[PDB]
Amino acid sequence: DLIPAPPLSKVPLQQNFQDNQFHGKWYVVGLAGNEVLREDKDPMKMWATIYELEEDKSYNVTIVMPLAEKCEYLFQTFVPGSQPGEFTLGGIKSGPGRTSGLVRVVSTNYNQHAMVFFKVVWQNREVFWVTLYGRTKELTSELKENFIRFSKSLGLPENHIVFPVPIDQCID
Amino acid sequence: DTHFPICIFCCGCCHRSKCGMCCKT
Ligand SMILES: [Cl-]
Repeated sequence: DLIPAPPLSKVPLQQNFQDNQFHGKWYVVGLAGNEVLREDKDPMKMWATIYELEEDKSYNVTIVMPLAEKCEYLFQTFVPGSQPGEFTLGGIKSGPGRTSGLVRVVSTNYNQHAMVFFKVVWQNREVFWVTLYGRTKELTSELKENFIRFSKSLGLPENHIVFPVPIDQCID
Repeated sequence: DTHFPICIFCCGCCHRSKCGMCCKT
């Protein structure tokens, strides 16, 4: 059953966001979403997101995912949005029949962790997820518990909160 | 004329509990 996207007031932006310190590779240490469940029959494997900062302050983004038979590489463009640390996908704005996305860097210290909020307008509904990013594949219990509390504050129950399994293939 | 599919990266959307490209149909 449907969990609505939270109001943007509940999704803070990191203060004094430094786009040139947020660049580089991040591992998805945690993932929570309104359409993501923990799947014990096929537990999510760790994946990675690489942020390349461009001269115009967009990010060219590479997503690296481990599939059974290959490494998958997907590509996005995060274009500067309405606030520092907010981006839209491919520069496409919110519109009443239209596929679009939003990105918000909620919290980060740049050299260890981040939490990032993502939302898309998909088939006339809002789909959202939060990544707990690490510069390494492991983070402290404390940071994971903070991610759990933030995820819950957005209305996500516990079985919508996932910790992808650390692996070496594809993401190194 | 050329067909230009509208696709985005999503965790969810066309596939619950999976992250990948979803294209609007
Ligand atoms: Cl495609």
